[PDB]
Amino acid sequence: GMDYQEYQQFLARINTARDACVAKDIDVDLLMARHDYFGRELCKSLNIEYRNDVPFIDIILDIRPEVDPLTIDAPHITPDNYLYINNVLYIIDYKVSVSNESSVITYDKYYELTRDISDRLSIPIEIVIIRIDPVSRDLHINSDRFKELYPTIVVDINFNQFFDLKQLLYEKFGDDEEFLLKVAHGDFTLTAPWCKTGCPEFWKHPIYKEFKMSMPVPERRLFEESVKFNAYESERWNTNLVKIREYTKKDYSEHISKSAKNIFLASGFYKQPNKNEISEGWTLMVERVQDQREISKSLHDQKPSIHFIWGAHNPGNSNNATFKLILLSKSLQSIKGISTYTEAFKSLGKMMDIGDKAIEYEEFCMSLKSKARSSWKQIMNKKLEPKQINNALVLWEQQFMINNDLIDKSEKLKLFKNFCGIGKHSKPKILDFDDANMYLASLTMMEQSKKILSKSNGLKPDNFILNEFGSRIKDANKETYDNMHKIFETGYWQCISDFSTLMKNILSVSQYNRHNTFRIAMCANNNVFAIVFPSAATVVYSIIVLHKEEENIFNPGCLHGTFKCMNGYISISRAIRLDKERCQRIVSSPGLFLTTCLLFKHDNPTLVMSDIMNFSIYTSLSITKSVLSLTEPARYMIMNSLAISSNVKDYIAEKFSPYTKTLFSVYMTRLIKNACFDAYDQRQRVQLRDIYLSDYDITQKGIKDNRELTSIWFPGSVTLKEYLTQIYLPFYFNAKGLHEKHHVMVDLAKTILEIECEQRENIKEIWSTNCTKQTVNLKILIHSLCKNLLADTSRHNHLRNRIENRNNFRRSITTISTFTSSKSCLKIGDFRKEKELQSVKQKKILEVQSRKMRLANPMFNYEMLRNAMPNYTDYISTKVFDRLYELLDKKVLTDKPVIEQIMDMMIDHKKFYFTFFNKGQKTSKDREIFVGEYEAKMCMYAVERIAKERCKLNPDEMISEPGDGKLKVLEQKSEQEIRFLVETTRQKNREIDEAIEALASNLGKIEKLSLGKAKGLKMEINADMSKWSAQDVFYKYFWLIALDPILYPQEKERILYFMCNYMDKELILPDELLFNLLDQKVAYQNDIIATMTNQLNSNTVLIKRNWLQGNFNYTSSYVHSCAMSVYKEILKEAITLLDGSILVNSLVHSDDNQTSITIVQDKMENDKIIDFAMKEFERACLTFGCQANMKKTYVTNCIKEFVSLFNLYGEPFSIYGRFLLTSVGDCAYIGPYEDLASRISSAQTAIKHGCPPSLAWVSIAISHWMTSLTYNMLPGQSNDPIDYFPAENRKDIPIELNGVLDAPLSMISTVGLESGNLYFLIKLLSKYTPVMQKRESVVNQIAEVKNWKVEDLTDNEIFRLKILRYLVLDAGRSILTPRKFTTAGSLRKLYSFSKYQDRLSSPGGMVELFTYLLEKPELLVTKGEDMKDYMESVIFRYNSKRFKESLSIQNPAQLFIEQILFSHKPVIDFSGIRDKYINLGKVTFTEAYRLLMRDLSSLELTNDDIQVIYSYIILNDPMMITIANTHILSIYGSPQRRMGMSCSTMPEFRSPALVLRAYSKNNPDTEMARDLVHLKEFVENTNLEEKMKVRIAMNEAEKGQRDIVFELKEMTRFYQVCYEYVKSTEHKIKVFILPAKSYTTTDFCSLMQGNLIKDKEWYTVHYLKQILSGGHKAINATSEQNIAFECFKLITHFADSFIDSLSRSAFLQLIIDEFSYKDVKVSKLYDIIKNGYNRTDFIPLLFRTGDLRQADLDKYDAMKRILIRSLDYLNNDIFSLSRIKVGLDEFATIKKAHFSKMVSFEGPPIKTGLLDLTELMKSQDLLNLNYDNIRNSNLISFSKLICCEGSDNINDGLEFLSDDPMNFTEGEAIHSTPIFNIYYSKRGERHMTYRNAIKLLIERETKIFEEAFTFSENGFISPENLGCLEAVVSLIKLLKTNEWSTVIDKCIHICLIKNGMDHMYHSFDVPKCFMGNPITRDINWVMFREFINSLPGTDIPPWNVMTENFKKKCIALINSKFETQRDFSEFTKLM
RNA sequence: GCUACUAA
Ligand SMILES: [Zn+2]
Repeated sequence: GMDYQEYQQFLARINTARDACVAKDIDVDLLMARHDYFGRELCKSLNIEYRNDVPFIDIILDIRPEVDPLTIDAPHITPDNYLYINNVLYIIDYKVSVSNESSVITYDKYYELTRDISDRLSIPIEIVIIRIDPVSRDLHINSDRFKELYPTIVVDINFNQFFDLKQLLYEKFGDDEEFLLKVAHGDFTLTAPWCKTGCPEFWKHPIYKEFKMSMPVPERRLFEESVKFNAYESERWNTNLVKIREYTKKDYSEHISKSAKNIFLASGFYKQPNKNEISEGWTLMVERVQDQREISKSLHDQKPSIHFIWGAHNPGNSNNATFKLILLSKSLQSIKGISTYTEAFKSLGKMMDIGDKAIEYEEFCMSLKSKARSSWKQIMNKKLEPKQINNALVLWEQQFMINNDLIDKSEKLKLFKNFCGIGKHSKPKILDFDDANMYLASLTMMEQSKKILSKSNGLKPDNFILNEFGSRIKDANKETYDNMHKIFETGYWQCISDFSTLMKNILSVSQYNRHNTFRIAMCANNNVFAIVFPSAATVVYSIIVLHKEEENIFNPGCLHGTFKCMNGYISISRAIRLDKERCQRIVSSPGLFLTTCLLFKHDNPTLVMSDIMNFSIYTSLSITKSVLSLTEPARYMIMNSLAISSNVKDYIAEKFSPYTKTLFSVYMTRLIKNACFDAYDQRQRVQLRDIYLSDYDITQKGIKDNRELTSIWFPGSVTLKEYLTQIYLPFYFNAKGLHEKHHVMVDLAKTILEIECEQRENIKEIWSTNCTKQTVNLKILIHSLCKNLLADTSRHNHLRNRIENRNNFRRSITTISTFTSSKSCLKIGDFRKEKELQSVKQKKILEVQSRKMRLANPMFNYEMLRNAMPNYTDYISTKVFDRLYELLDKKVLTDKPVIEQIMDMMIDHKKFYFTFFNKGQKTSKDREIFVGEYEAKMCMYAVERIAKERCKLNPDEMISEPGDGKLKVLEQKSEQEIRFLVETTRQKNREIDEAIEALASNLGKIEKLSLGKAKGLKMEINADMSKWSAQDVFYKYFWLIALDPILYPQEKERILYFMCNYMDKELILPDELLFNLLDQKVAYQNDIIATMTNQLNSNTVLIKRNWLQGNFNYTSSYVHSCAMSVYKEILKEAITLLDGSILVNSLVHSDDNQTSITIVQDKMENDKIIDFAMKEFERACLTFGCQANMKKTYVTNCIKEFVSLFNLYGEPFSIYGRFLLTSVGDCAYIGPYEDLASRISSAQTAIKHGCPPSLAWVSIAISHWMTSLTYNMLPGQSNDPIDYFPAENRKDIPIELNGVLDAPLSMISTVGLESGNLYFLIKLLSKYTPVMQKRESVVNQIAEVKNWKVEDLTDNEIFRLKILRYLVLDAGRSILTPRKFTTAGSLRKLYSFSKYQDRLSSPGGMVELFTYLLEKPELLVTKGEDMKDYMESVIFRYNSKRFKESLSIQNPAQLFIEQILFSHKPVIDFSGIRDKYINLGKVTFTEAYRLLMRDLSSLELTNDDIQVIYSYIILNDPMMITIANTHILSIYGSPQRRMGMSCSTMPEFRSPALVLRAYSKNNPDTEMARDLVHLKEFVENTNLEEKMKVRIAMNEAEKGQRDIVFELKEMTRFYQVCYEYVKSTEHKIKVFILPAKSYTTTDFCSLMQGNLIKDKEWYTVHYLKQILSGGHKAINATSEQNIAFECFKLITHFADSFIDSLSRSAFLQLIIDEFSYKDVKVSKLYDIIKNGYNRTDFIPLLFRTGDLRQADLDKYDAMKRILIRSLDYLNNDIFSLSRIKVGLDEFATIKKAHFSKMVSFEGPPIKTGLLDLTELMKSQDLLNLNYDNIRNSNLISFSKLICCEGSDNINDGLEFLSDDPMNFTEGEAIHSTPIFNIYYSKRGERHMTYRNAIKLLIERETKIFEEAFTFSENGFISPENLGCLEAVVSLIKLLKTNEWSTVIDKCIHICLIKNGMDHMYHSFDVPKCFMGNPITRDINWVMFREFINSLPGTDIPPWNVMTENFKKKCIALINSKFETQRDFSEFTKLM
């Protein structure tokens, strides 16, 4: 990026400097260094000459020197650069800054002065100031004339390297306040106050009394003093803040020492995990569980592991519906024996008989299905009636009627009372997992499963996934394709998939399942069936299977019993009562399952594939809560047990509680138990990779991947990365929303009331010194607040200004999202009236639904609560957008500034109320959400937001960093430590290491000195705080508001009052919880809920110290940061004692914490400091009121846990798996494209977090599978659109119609779904383009499109383009989307929806809205900027029936079934499809394909229509421009192993609602005026201004009068398509893990491309031309130049690196003339360099050719006193093209380029004795700049570099190679606790030249070739063998020159030239033996043939296989020559 | 609950 020379000198100046005024100048010099750097590279980007601080009076003299500068008055300014074209002078003053505030100042200053001579000379002078952003990198130019000149400018600039120097300078001097004084943009500017008057009540409040009670009396007054302090009044802002700092400095200075001095007190005794410590924990766990749960040893109490019973399919019987129905009927009737429900199952088969009348079932059912398939809506009013067939009364296809005559009254009861459990109505029941005869039973269940499921399907291993994605999986990694087959083949896959396909059909049936009906559900298996019994939503089902022989059935613990029938055996499973939410997951279980297996097995050959799948079905299908209780606690139980410092005992003895209800759970528990002990013995089995560090980051970082560790869930060995996956991944198998709300509300309530009681009874004291639970070290707090509050205001002065802007404090409440959102909200008051009326309605609807059930199968309160509970404070649920509307209409909210309204609300609202609703997430331990009043939301907003922008300043806080941005931060901080550790070790041990190499004589004396030295120590505290919210003093936060400098006194009074009320805040127990406790039935022994509510009197309990979970994150997080800031100071004083160095780095995120400590020792042992660090860690937490959970907290020597994002020893790594398990049931079930959109987004996310392409593609397959399974769009399904459309396969069917996503992953990762459309257009620009222009930019290939011929194209090719233009372009672009008939639902709670009723009811008032909205069309798309505007927007919104539904929650489970059932019904309205073709009702999916073709065939494809596609898609979006370029200019290079992974940021490829108001009326309300100009162009170029008006203007003559509906609906479309153009998208933080650091776009592109090709090897990427094009106005000049630079940089270095010094000019001269780099002649590139204005870059090149003149030297010398003859003399002994002396010791620079580019050279061969330097250029292996790599290289690699034309003495011929020394890589151990070797590049000695390397290679490798090709006991001598050699090398020329043969020839050649036998080799033709007659050149193939067989061969590596293949090839080939398949008639003609 | 008619 930047120059290396200036970096080194600026780094040294930071250490050299001591005083702040010296450090000041280093910051000033760094600005100019960046200033010129931007200018140097931009001048080449614009092709102009570079200049610096050139006077304006001289700039005119270049244009017109006839008038002298004295008489003509020119403005005396100092511009940077100038240009004169088109009779206009353009003045340049480039500058790099974040804001244009510094640019407009210099703009108007220049514009004013330049006008003095602008009218004097009558030549207009334009000011062109170019500014670039130093982080986001965006170009900003003010000149409009300059915009039209340069359409696109190349800006791949690097500031990343500049900020590295800034970090160093603001580290040493950043602590000193003398340096902070010098950096200022106003010193300190405090903005306008948010309030006018203070708060008197705050000083009176009893909580403020209680605050000062505990506090000491000097502190009491200080708090008074601090609040009343105004920062704007006193001379400086830090008057008070420093004053209170200096008071507490007595106790602080002492307490910092106190903690630090404990380093000597410590011992080598810390909570370390050990086999016994784990064992002890388990035993106390057993005791706990055996009390807390009812332990059972009986095998009848178990629950099903899986809720399914699979049995082998029967191919002998027919696979057809009607047949199976009767088959199961007779089968069920035929059941023989006696049980409980035997005669019940018997009659059920009897009630589904058809027999003779099989054909009547085929018709009757098809009529009913056809009746429903006609209508969009369901068939209402008409009564469904059954038809008597044999004994059964069929109601629908596979639906029957329960006939009360066919079953006994007693036998009907048995089935429903006992078996189905309809009418059945104290510890939990669990299985003893410590019983070996229970663990046995559990193991035998697995042994049983493996015995049956391992057996193959025997059916074709070809399903949609493999059929359509197999190709794209296989090419990524062939292993995974096979792995997939291995699964699909095995009964495992058929078992799950048939349960999936069966459940889909169980749900589909269960929807219309009545109370007098039992339904039958069949699957792809013709033995497996299911019976769905009447449900009293709840699905009641049994799996009924007809397995072959007895016990050829899989029972996981689900089966009721097997039964013998009259033909075979039939088994019926226990009645399962599951919920649709659970069942859904079972349907998507195969996708979950495949991923599980593939992820585990991936690239690990030691694992048993049949054992992975054996475990996987029991996970992917496990829907019980038994499993979650294992999967979650395991993650910590393993990691704790393999960490260094960690408390396992306590975690296993308290936090671990198995709920082993099922039988898999028992087996899985013991898998975990065992895995805990294996960890302890593997702690030291972890190794640390050899770190190849050579300045600016490291490649080959992180942990060593060694397969020495042991797996957890199955047998085999595993890698660390894989071990971690096996540890953490299990938890993501867990299922969401399993927690029954009835139980959650109780346990959530109980906990809050338990911890509040704790505080009420036990915790009384607030502050303390000894450090105790819920206590803060008040003196230490106040100081550490003061110190940080200073540094978080000194580093940014406008801090109060930044808060106002970024959080919209000044603007009206109606603008901020958090307030105008559709989130849940709590309303307080009295609703006893409507709450009673809303309840009794449902209590009647209860009886309504019961009355109807009494007729068919006779099986069978809010008033009470209010009457019973006296002190019941009444509340209600509402919406956040609705509350705002309510508070405005009743006028308490206004257009007053939101903060100004907040301040008043803090003092107005005095009592705060909060309610909780459960999340019920995948975790077994349930999480609560506290949601209270809207009034509260406003208060917390300010307090939290003020802390937000404060927290952002501190780099330690990470809640500030949105998205997965933390991952890179982990890395950047880990790398800083790995570097520091090395740097510091080399700085101390250098004195000792010198003596070691000196003596190494006797080695017995060396060990004495090698012991007594410095010792490295790294450690990471992977923390997790205990009860961050509940067990935390809220009183401490009062001080943060008090001490605050950027808060006014009248604000400070008001903030603290609200917080004073947030102590007397009440928790409302929601009614649903109170209803559970309403019906007593004997109360709880010790009822905590009743205790706190006084035997249930009030529904409110007061919560004090427990500030509610998530309400004060940032606030608490700043105090956390302040706490860890102390921990730093503690250790940093402790390590100065021992005399060494320490680097502590703390990452803070509310409750999740990570703190990395790196120490270089001298005195005491490493293990002492380990215990010391942990002591002060808890101390640091507890001195601030927070307590650290030592249970979950673990410490490693590498690993970093932080928010579950993991960084290893530099190498960042997340659990790629967790995101692949999302693409299964994560969608809103809207449409085929709409579903896939989010399912592929989940796959895109995996790639970010370092996922292999092979597995990435799997998710893409699964996603498609589920997507197509939802709407019956799979191959062979109903809506299968391959026959309906013209196409070969689903790759060619548009993804809008649902097909497959045919694109490269490197595109899908970037854009996705749209990629599939983009690839179909790039395919064309690689088919329908000529030989010229195709190799050039994409832009050029788009110009040729309008010169194509339409007739050339094919049916499919035409088909895409027609939809792509007439449909896709304008309409998340979908065409097919099913519409529903859903109802609005109950919207009574809403106030705002009532005001729509009143405006709809009263006549005229409706139209009045729409007529008002037409004069303000800004309020159709965006919400109002003012009260009325926002309010009336809310009412209009209700117009949409979709927005009315949006505020109601539909179950995705129910939504899923509704898209299956409504697929054969008319759902897609064609009206909205045909409208576009023209500019009936709903249409069925099948008909939608037909009716699309009837319209499509009519449309016309032109040479223009196609050119609109290539404009609107490619040429419009600068991103799509580059993506297409990257895939056309792509040149994939060297395949390499993924050694070093690094984090990389996604690059850039680039007023809202107020602008649209200035479009409605052209007058705005200055910068916003300029924004409308480009908006005018957008609407005029597309011409959508007229197109919209014409569409309305001709509709009023179509309809008749004035339709207000069309007046708006068409006007809204016009404003919504504006929104996307006007309101710009925020470039959110996206981090991709790549094989190296991506600085700029091009770098990112190359590394991204190469990461998503193969799994085993990543590839480095090249490009012919620049890929970064900006549009279709910008059509090469800037793409050419850089090629010339690359070329000559490459050549000069290749020449001075490898070619002999003596003959380097000749080489260059030969290369320049007859050669070409990247299809451009090197001469033309040289001419481009010579005609350029940066010749100073290529001084040594120009001198060597004789194209260097004095002007260049004079310029070069002026950039950073010379003569030509001086150079001519000086460089008489320096022979290099990359370097010439331009002084006494100053050499010239050529700037080295990478050597992976030399392949892009194409010229005639240059032969040098024997070597062909062209082939050395074209070589891959022999281009490394490492001596050892080339010395220890293969002869196969070198054998390409030989021609020799009969040379001699190989030693002589190698004279044309560099006899200059090469660079070797040396490595050394670092002497850390995690001991690793650093490897770096040295310069070797002298005898390490390129020649000697080649020679040593030749010698070593030829010796091995000789002994392999002896074929006798002689050698490479003895003509008896030379004859054999001649024979073997003869055939090689008379056969076929493939690739294997030629190598042998050239190797033999080499070997014979070496031995001095190259005076005959060239005169070696076929011997006399083989040649019958010498003259008559006849060949005896038979002889030759038998000669090849008669060759013995050798088995020495590496030639053993080489020779073997050669022989076979040559034999086969020879035999081929003979074998000529002649025509049968041919010979019959000749003779 | 969603639907169709009757009734206050
Ligand atoms: Zn030769």
